[PDB]
Amino acid sequence: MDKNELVQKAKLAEQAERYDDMAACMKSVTEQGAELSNEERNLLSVAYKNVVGARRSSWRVVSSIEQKTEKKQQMAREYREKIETELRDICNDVLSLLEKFLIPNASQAESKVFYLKMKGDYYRYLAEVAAGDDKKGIVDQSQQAYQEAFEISKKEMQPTHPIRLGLALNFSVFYYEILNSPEKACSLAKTAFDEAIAELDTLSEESYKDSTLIMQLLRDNLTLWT
Amino acid sequence: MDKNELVQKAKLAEQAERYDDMAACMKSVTEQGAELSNEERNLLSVAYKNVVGARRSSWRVVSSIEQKTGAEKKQQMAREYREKIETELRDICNDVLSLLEKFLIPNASQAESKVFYLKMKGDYYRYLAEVAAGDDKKGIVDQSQQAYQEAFEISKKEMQPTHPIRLGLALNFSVFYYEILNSPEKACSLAKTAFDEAIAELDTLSEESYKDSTLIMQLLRDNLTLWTS
Amino acid sequence: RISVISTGRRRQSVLNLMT
Ligand SMILES: OC[C@H]1O[C@@](CO)(O[C@H]2O[C@H](CO)[C@@H](O)[C@H](O)[C@H]2O)[C@@H](O)[C@@H]1O
Ligand SMILES: OC[C@H]1O[C@@](CO)(O[C@H]2O[C@H](CO)[C@@H](O)[C@H](O)[C@H]2O)[C@@H](O)[C@@H]1O
Ligand SMILES: [Cl-]
Ligand SMILES: [Cl-]
Ligand SMILES: [Cl-]
Ligand SMILES: [Cl-]
Repeated sequence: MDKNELVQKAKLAEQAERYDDMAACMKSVTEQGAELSNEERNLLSVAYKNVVGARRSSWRVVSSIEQKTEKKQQMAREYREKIETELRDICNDVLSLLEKFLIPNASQAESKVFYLKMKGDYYRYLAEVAAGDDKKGIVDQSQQAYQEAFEISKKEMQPTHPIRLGLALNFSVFYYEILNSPEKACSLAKTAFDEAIAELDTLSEESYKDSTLIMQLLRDNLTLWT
Repeated sequence: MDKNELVQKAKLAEQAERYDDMAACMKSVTEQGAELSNEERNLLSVAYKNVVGARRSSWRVVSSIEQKTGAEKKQQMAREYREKIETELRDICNDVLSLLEKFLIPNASQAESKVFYLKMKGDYYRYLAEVAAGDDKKGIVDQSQQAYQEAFEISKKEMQPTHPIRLGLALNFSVFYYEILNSPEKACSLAKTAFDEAIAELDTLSEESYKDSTLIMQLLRDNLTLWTS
Repeated sequence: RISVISTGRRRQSVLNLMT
């Protein structure tokens, strides 16, 4: 099927709020092997964010129920495990597209950082529901993806670039929430915040529309965290 | 599974906003063949309301797009997507209408429940009518109208004018007239009569009955305002 | 608690829920 046709179906599914249909369209587009346009990259990202987001939300609700309760406490646990399997399938789906197509084909630093951050993110979602033995290997794969994104963005992007900022934000959250290491989390977010404000003290105009709001997120975590 | 396991799973799914799961649980409960309690009936109704509601909303978005697009391969795409959604919608409605026929309506032991399930039959045939075209449409519309009319006669004979289900039937039956039969005059007459007969007895009600009845009385009032302005 | 993704009067009908 024509790529432009799949794309127009993705947009139709989006307007109808059928995000599984939307993801299936952009997955087929990705599998055609050509590098994604900016528009296509956004549609793919938005589709899977909603798909995986519904499961994460369900998982948090059912976990909270499971905690606040012996026959009912076990029914919840087996439901939670049903949700976890959907979630893992979605994450593995995305991570496979990233590995097989998106990351090796990315010919620009901006796209490459975007996809590596996305890899960090989806391994983080796997770590959110990982248990015991497997968790440490998941957590390491998330961190290595973020770190690789981080090194590229430091060399190739302005400190106020929204993707660089969004990376520092999510990577800092990972340190805090997943690695429980706010000393590393605070340091990274602080360094990222400080570099962005040094740039804005120099230039007269913000180069990107969303820079300052993401900078605010960084400082608020910096103030909330130590 | 036994009934209580299914009911608790339905409640979990509801909390998790997983309405397809919720509906499957309550469908299984219904299929065990015992008359549903008010709580089980509510879980069933809420589940399918959400499951069919998502399709109805999607359908209206995609229908609108299909109708507002200088034809192209674009219009055909929207048409085909619309048809994919319609099929989901019809399957959902046929499932509900089958439960009503085989279990819910036959097992209803009280006038209140009987009116509730006949109104529900009217509603889900109405949803089929929203999406029906040509040959099939008249038949579907008649099935909706006959369910509502039967609900209406029983409620008139057996229920107080302020009963929320009698009021809610009048509301949805008036919407059927307005929107499916394109008969505004009958829609407004139906709705106004139900409203007026309810105010005439509002002094009977307790503090709690009053709140139940007045919520639906407001809906009748506001539909009327919308349709006569 | 917040993570970010970067981008480059209808008529009423009623369902009765009797307690
Ligand atoms: O919601 C995840 C769940 O959906 C299923 C179908 O029931 O698979 C769909 O989603 C997967 C993850 O995105 C896709 O890989 C698959 O192609 C799609 O059909 C389940 O297999 C999965 O657990
Ligand atoms: O959403 C309706 C659509 O879903 C499918 C599965 O793809 O069936 C599900 O929903 C039906 C309607 O409630 C159920 O009867 C069925 O058991 C359930 O799997 C399609 O068959 C249907 O068109
Ligand atoms: Cl494009
Ligand atoms: Cl079931
Ligand atoms: Cl019960
Ligand atoms: Cl009033």
